[PDB]
Amino acid sequence: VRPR
Amino acid sequence: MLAKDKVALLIGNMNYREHPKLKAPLVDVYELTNLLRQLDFKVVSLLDLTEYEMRNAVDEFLLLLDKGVYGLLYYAGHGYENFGNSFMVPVDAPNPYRSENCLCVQNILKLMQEKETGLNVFLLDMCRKRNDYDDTIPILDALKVTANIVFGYATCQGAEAFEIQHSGLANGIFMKFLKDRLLEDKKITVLLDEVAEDMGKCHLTKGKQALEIRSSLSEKRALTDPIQWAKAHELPESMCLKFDCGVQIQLGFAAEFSNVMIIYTSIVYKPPEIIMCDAYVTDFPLDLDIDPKDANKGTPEETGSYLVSKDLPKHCLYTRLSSLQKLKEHLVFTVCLSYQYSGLEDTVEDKQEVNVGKPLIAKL
Repeated sequence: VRPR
Repeated sequence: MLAKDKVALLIGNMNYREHPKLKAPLVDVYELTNLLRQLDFKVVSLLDLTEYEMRNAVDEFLLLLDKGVYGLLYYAGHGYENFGNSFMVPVDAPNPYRSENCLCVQNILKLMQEKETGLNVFLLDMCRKRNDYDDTIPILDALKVTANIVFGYATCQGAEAFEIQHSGLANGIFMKFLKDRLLEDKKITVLLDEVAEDMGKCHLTKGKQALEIRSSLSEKRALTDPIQWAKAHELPESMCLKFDCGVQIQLGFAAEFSNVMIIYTSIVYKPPEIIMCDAYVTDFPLDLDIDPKDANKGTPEETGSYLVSKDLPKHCLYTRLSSLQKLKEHLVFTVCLSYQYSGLEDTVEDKQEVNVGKPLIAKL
């Protein structure tokens, strides 16, 4: 749910 | 297959100044570090590096590499990919940013090949979307055919790599699956192929993140192969400070990353004639930017440390010193002591400077  | 030595640089960027902050790189780096140490790698693990610090660290890594040596780079944090070149983005990158603010993985690879490494492994835990602001078109020299290069990308070109929002100490998706395969005694390509299939079962990321493997490794080399930091991981020794009034204070030091150290203090002796005494640390070098509201906590957890109460002595006060690579001079701080004598009314205050030099990566 959180991109890099 | 044999290694002459096995060396790894792991970098995890989280505290971005101008970009969305990340959380899991901390745990991902910590856990990969320990797994690699089980496989007999010399590991340098570093968190929250600026562009200048990332290049310094790669330079140090490259020094450790020589003919036949296995070298492995793991990077967890923001990244992008333009025109076949992958870039790692440092925590001080401007917004927008471009290739000049970042490290190009292909440059690192080229430098490693010149050391005649026996194996080059890149595990890139980062997004691989294009950077529209970066219109540099720098063609690098064609790499030599050394048939010993393996890339494991957390995601595919033009896709994102993920970690789980609000998930405490959970790994990013790549490490979540890599962690359960890394110790297998199998050619590194086969190992990664297995991780790819494990990830293909992760419901959360299907259609958005899949491992990509690229390899020209033509020998059956593995991270487990037999081998047939030195000045980079020096920790100050525990010390027992005796104050004038007789109180003695134990000061201990623990490494959490190559650039993060935990100090903890406890009263080891309080003379009978003293009724109460507290000891705390203060006046750390300004470079380390320690906030005193974050120091001298009753638990390692309260300092933002990955370390928990069971990996460190109990009943101390703990202080987290991150960013040790910024330490220009000597790590000098003050151990303060407050105490009171039986029968007296005045709170007495003594202090003592302590100098432990340049610990861990600060050593340069």
